[PDB]
Amino acid sequence: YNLIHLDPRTREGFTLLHLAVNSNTPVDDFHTNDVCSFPNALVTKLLLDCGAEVNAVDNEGNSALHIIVQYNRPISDFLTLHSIIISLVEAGAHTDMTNKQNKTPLDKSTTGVSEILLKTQMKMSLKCLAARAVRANDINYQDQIPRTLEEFVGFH
Amino acid sequence: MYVKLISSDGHEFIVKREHALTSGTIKAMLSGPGQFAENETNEVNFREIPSHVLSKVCMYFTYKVRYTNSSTEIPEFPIAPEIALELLMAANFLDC
Amino acid sequence: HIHDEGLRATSNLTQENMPTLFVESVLEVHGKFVQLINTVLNGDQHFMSALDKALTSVVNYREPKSVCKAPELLAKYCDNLLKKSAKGMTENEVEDRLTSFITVFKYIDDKDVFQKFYARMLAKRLIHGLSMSMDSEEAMINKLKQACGYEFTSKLHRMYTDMSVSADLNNKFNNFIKNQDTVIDLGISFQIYVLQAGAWPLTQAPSSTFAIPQELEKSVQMFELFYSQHFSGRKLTWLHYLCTGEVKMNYLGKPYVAMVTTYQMAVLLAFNNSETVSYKELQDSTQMNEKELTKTIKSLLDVKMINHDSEKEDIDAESSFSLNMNFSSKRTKFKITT
Amino acid sequence: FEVKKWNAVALWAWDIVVDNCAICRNHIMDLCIECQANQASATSEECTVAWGVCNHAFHFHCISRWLKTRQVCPLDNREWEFQ
Amino acid sequence: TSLKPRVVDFDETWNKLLTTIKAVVMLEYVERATWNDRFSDIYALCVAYPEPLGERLYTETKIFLENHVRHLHKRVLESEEQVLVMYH
Ligand SMILES: [Zn+2]
Ligand SMILES: [Zn+2]
Ligand SMILES: [Zn+2]
Repeated sequence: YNLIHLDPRTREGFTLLHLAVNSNTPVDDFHTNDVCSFPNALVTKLLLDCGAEVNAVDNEGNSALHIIVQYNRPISDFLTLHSIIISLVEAGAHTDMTNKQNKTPLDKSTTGVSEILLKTQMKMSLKCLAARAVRANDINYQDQIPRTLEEFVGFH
Repeated sequence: MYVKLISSDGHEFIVKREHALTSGTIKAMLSGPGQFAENETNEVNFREIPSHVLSKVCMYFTYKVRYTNSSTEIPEFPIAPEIALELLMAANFLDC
Repeated sequence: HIHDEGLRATSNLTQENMPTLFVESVLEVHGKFVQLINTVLNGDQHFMSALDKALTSVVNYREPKSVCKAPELLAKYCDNLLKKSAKGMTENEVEDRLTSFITVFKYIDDKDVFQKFYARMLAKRLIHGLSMSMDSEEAMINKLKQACGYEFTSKLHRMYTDMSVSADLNNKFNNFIKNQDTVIDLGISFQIYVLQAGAWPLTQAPSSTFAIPQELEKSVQMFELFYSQHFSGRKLTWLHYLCTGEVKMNYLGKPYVAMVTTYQMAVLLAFNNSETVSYKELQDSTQMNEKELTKTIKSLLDVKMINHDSEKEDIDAESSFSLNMNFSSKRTKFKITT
Repeated sequence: FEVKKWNAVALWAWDIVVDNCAICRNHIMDLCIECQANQASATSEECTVAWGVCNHAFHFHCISRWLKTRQVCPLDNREWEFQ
Repeated sequence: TSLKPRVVDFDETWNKLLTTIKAVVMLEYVERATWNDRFSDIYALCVAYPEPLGERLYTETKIFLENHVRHLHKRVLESEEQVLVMYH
């Protein structure tokens, strides 16, 4: 919890949660490959229990949910994909969060398993549909909505 | 089983009660000293939501109840450009 | 224990420099017991809350059938730190001794009384020039804003802002005097400390009533025109008793200057036309109440610039005085304090 | 024995009892909240007082920022026009 | 009136809100119109212009709670042998 509140940031903007769910996080050639294999369900769950910023955004734009859904092994270790997906979603994750390239996590999936597994967790909301409609047609929302909605519109 | 959502203009949008409780505040507005367990009116007075956007909220309620578990290429919700940014804060107030 | 420790550290003080002793004693107790809690009791939250509660019961320790001395003592401690004096402290020293002071201040639990007392002392230190550093006043005002809410230091910060923006007002007034139709004669050097009513604790209460002297009515008129043209919709009421002016006594030897209040200044006007002036002969021009006139006359008789022609030195209906031509002062800058 | 230097002190009120920028909830004669921050860049004079026809007082920055989207006076919901 | 951020005076809305939250924590009777009108007051405070008063609303509610349960604690402790039925 102390380290999470320190809020570390890798040169690519990867927070502590982004690395725990990314399969691109390197593990050194020693015996750590036998145990410390990423993404890990237990590591992500422990980070979320310690108040990790689930909606943290790197400089690329990907949230903690865009990074996982690009996982290239969705079947052999489907347990540690499903566990991280549900752990993210039930804590604070915004399933419809739009990165800097206008990509929904469903768009940046490249996998049917992750796409439909996330769709099973996507609680549709009128707030998200209205945010998408506001962003798509570029309505000037400055100071005409609550401030928390302004960053919410920025999310979509 | 029919909650009556009044609007800022008096447009009483009577909707199915199970449909309306998909929103948090309408679930909360009927919870507590607003229950009125007599199935007579069960009315809700939105003194800050215009009728034209409360109607879209009610269409959203019906749309969500219908297409919750389907996910079989659900049709896109028609939000007019002018009524957005009113629907946005309406759904902020009436959460989901 | 901490409670009793406070009663063995702050209740034993006997007058003297109590403002610098009460706060220092409470700070010493706090520093001893927060060091002990942090290094022995692991800095536990419950024990820190116990420390804060005990010191809350210690700082504003109310003697039965009496008001707590904590707010006035803390206000006087801040006054003594901020007021310029020969104590030799520097800006760093008074900045440190006020940052540590806030630890005592948070336990007052009677913040309104401290606000009233601090406003009363800040008014004096800003009007009479007793402030050591204006930046120090700003720092102390800002520290109380960080301790408790802005509504606490609303009037205080407004008083500080009023006293800060006075040179600019005087410069604008001089510019208006220069660029106002003909060259208005500046027979006086008129610097004004304009203040916001409601902010400052000063109350005019003009039941005493006063009449401005003739040589000052022109300045009143030109400043009224300046403050009605440059600024709009502002009732400028005149706070007479705090106005002071200097006079050099060229009537006798020209030895010194005689800085004196306006109420006592209006005494000298009638004495300027004729040396012998009676009580009502003085009063017809000032047109003030009997109490303030008697007080000013008594203060001037202590100054003894005017000598009582009547043998009865006590103030009565006649009460005719004159200029004491034999009176002289040791210094060349004979300021009359109140 | 004549007056040559004078110090004078005079109070002043606003001729209308107003005691807070209702937008900012700090006093109008104080700096606005927007100018409360970046006080080094602010000159402490730009925080002028703006008066409407409704005899309500706010800082110029505050009522200007409020007027960029809402054309109505913040306190009483009627149209706003400067003095 | 709409749902846009508007200028809200906390010291008056809270007083209009305290009379409801004080009567809903004691299970007194508050009319349905007032209860439905309060949901706008928390909303108005939480999106107030130009600084949301969610911190002020939460702090004042916490202060009221600690000044209400402590009032209940004195009453329960006031009764000597009935502290169980006064607690319940
Ligand atoms: Zn303002
Ligand atoms: Zn400003
Ligand atoms: Zn107005």
